[PDB]
Amino acid sequence: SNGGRIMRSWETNIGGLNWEITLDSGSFQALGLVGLQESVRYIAVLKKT
Amino acid sequence: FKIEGRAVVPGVKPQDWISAARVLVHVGFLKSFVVHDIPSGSYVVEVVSPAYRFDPVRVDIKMRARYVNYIKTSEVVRLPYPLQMKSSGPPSYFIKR
Repeated sequence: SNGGRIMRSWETNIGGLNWEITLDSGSFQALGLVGLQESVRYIAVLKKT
Repeated sequence: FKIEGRAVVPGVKPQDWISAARVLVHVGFLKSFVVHDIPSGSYVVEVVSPAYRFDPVRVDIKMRARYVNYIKTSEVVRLPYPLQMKSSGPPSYFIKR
């Protein structure tokens, strides 16, 4: 949310948030979900800079 | 800047009512309680609930929340640290005969 700035994760069961953070200033060109060889440990963000 | 908080109920196993909290003053949500990315000043926060009561708190952010009384701007009752609220049972909106 907020033009790339804020990131949240929820639980999908009760509505119970588990963690929120904030990012730098950008435009949020795109988002992806990366895994290295057999798991999905990481997520990726691209904000035009 | 930001606002850390705990919001607890005595024995009511919090998680359920986390589905209906939205803290106002800037809006935040529950896990515990955090409000990111605000400026510094004299803000009065409260923990909204439709089936519970929570007394507001007047932060004057370095963090110090003293009291809300609305009559005498200059007053210090030095509440220690963040937004303990005591969950004063269910509010009585119903009236007997």
